[PDB]
Amino acid sequence: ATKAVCVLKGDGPVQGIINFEQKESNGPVKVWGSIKGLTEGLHGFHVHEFGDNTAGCTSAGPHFNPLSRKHGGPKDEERHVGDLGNVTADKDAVADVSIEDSVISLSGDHCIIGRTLVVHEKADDLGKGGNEESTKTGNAGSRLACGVIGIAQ
Amino acid sequence: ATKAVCVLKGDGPVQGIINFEQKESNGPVKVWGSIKGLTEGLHGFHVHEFGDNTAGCTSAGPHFNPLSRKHGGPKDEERHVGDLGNVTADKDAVADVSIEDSVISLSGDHCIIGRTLVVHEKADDLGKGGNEESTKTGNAGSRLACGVIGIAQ
Ligand SMILES: [Zn+2]
Ligand SMILES: [Zn+2]
Ligand SMILES: [Zn+2]
Repeated sequence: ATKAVCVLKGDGPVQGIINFEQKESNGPVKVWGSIKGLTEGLHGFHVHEFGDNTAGCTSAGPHFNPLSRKHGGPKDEERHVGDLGNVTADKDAVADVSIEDSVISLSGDHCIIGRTLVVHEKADDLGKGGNEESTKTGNAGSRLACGVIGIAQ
Repeated sequence: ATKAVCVLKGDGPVQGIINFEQKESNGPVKVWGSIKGLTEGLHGFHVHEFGDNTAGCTSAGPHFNPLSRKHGGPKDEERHVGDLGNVTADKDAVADVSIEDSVISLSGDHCIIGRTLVVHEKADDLGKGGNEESTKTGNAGSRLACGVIGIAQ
């Protein structure tokens, strides 16, 4: 089994730890952990292309999209590899993250190791929004916290 | 070419940006950038195995050592893949980093993407120090700053 880990940090109150586990090379990736300091509601949750934090989360670039697809939700065929949908925060400002995804990987051309995980200001509309930006970013707003996805023990 | 980047952060502030560039997978990696907030003298400079900064630089584990070798300097045949020797800080507290290395890579089994770059408290004795610790850590002492090595544009 392969494992990875990401420490989310930013300029404000948002911080988290996210774990990745892939039992088999061809298999789904379990994503789990916790994020604190979030407003109640949905927050866009994406793997962005670059593991570049030189200028904070802006340097991470666009959604990781090795197959040149449009933006969607994790359960859509038409999605970026990086499209992990939304995490949900309650009034406690905590999002408990528990995802299984078949499109990201910890090896090969879908590999997310060395790329950046970002949690966003607003909801990702999963490409179903009423504008052009829906099909590109999902209108999830600014980047609250991010980290480079690293190889774990 | 393949490129990677690492933001070093630690108490001080010890703060640096280190760039990696590899023209070809069978070629050397150029490593360059700047680190500020260091004491004058040599500081051990290593790639550690895990890109895990969960509990700070300690979570990164030992020197990256995929070939099960002993610790050495970058010029030694007998070294860990992660053994990049020392960076030198002047009285200005700045280390200007300019390294070329044939053993690290940005792809394959010696790939350092998703691992942690660490700058150390003391000099790495390059395995010539003559105690047991020399052949394992190089006696470079505590971890001042670290970051996960990410894929760059
Ligand atoms: Zn995003
Ligand atoms: Zn997307
Ligand atoms: Zn070593």
